[PDB]
Amino acid sequence: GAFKRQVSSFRETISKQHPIYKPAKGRYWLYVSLACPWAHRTLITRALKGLTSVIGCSVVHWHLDEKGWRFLDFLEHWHDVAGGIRTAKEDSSKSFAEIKNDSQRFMVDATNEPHYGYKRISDLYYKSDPQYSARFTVPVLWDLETQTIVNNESSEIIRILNSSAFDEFVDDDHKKTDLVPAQLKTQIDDFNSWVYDSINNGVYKTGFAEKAEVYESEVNNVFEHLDKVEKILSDKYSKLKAKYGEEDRQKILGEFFTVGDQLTEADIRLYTTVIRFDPVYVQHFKCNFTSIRAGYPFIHLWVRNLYWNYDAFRYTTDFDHIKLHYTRSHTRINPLGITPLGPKPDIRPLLE
Amino acid sequence: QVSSFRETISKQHPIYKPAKGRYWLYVSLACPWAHRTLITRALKGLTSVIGCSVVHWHLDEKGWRFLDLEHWHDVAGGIRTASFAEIKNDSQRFMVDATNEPHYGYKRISDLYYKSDPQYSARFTVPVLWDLETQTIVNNESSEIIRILNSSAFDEFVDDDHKKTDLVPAQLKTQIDDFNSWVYDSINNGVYKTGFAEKAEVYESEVNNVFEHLDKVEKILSDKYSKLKAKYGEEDRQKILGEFFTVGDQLTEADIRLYTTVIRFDPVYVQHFKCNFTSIRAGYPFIHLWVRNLYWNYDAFRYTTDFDHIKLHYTRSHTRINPLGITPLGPKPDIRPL
Ligand SMILES: *SC[C@H](NC(=O)CC[C@H](N)C(=O)O)C(=O)NCC(=O)O
Ligand SMILES: N[C@@H](CCC(=O)N[C@@H](CS)C(=O)NCC(=O)O)C(=O)O
Repeated sequence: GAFKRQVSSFRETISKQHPIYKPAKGRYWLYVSLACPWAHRTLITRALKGLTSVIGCSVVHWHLDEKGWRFLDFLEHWHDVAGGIRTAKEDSSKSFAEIKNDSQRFMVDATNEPHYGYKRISDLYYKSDPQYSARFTVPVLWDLETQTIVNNESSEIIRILNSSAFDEFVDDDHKKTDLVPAQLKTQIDDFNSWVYDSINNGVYKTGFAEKAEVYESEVNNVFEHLDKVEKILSDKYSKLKAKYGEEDRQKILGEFFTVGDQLTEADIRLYTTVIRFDPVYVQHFKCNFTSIRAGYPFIHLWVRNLYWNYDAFRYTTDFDHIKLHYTRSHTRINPLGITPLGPKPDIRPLLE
Repeated sequence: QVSSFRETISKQHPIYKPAKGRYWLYVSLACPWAHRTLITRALKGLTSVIGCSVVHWHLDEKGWRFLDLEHWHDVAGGIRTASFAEIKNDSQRFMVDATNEPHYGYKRISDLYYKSDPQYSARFTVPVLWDLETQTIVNNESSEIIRILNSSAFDEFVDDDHKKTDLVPAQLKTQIDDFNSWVYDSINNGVYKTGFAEKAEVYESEVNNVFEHLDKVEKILSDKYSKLKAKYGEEDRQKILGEFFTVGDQLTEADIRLYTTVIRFDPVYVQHFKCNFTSIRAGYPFIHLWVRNLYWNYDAFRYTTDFDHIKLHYTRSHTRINPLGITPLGPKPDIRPL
């Protein structure tokens, strides 16, 4: 009773040399859920690379029923870092009891699908390939011209977004931002690989396990690898403390990252899990030896620095979508669909 | 539901008079209400006077169940603590998962009920204070059982130290009763009204109420710690803790009744009953100190607290909360050291 994630089927790229998918403003779209850490990676990267006006964004409802992600039945919204969803601008979730699973609050629960009016993401999948027979996942990077799915693998979408493909369409400060610098690329790929299996996906192999033996194995594995991240960050903090002195908290945080001394894709990919860990994964996926906030001081400093001090993280993080999606959609974990109010707050302030 | 058997034991009682070897206490180690009675039985020196047996932690549709002298007169009926995945719900580890029922060989606690009252139609709860002579239930309300135990009824059969222990001293009775009253509604029962709510509106109301009242207990204890620190100095933790209680400056029934909820809070109520604004260990330092002092320094608390029974009971029995019956491994540890 283990969880075996399907492999994504749409794995193409965008480039000037490409025969079909060439770069342009106003041609590609990013369809996401704000609940989904994989899709979350693509929203952070789109903001950091200055692509919000180049690639529009729409947002499915947080509630996932048996027919898959759905939309509700504007230029500021499409080019907003979170598709215009108002809760992503908030730093904490509030009451949930009055929100039903059929809630239809336009630009709060979801956006529409603004090009074809589709009600289901499955519609995009079947437009691209009428013979598709896998799961209808987010994120989707969509090409308006051919009406196909270019890529639905978040690890590749974020490399496309960071690549030179869209450089003609952004300001030179954003062009220069590089989330996968060559000097760090192999370290980034090494770190990503083990964080993928043991944390990003590890929390899902833990929470979706249907046999307790598999639950126990996977939860032990999650916390063993958080310990490894904590160790990496603790050693890094110690070196920064030596370099700049404990009193210079702002120069220290300016270099306080998982890989190297700059923000990279490694931080983005870890963040989308860690920022969900205390709000959902502890209670809902039973990943509860300890919490980030209580048990992992260096991870907790690192994630708070990213959340509070980087708009691309803060304003793509929607704690209402996060909590409601998991607790209201996973009937075999939470049969009555009651969303826990805690922990409070969703992410603590960065107190010095 | 309100408990049906509400009799007492006393030298004047027409039926139930005090004696050694006459009365029995049937408990679950998972149930906080029954846990109150075990703690009180130990504090009052009654383990040889009043035997104990222990139902299985798993609660199925036919009610609490048993497996098919050193143990009877032990603080926890002889149960010893042995991952959870290898433990199935029908596990049969003698003196680990449960005891038998030694007097009649009954497999079900409903058998005791039906013997006492063949027309019984309510729930088959623990704790049960049983009379071996008449084969009836004397009392099945934990708040009364602990007053029977603390009363003068069994004084002839205990040593002189225990006879003198008074968990409800008259000098503190209005303070104890006041604290017990709101702690019962908002904390002891508050966690169940939260965890068993079937409508989110009810869950949210009750969980806010739980933490609002934990805040009140925390203030009480914070204020008490402040005065103790000034009276003894902060380095003299031993003298301070010897007076660090919820009511007064001595150990009372108020501490006992609070403890059986607080000791279950981080191991289970946070995750399982969604009482998760914060945890005791992370969010309530004075409660946290108070509960560790009782657990680590008082044998009547420590050796009646079984974290395996606690975590397994709730996670394995409540199908509408945890449909697959997978017991979370955390938090680690069950109770932090002192
Ligand atoms: S903790 C398990 C339950 N005990 C009680 O409800 C005792 C409540 C009394 N008010 C008391 O003694 O304090 C229990 O036994 N549940 C079984 C059931 O079927 O409800
Ligand atoms: N490997 C994919 C995983 C994407 C994914 O699985 N998303 C989940 C939710 S976060 C989803 O869309 N699930 C829909 C389903 O499986 O029905 C990626 O990284 O992009």
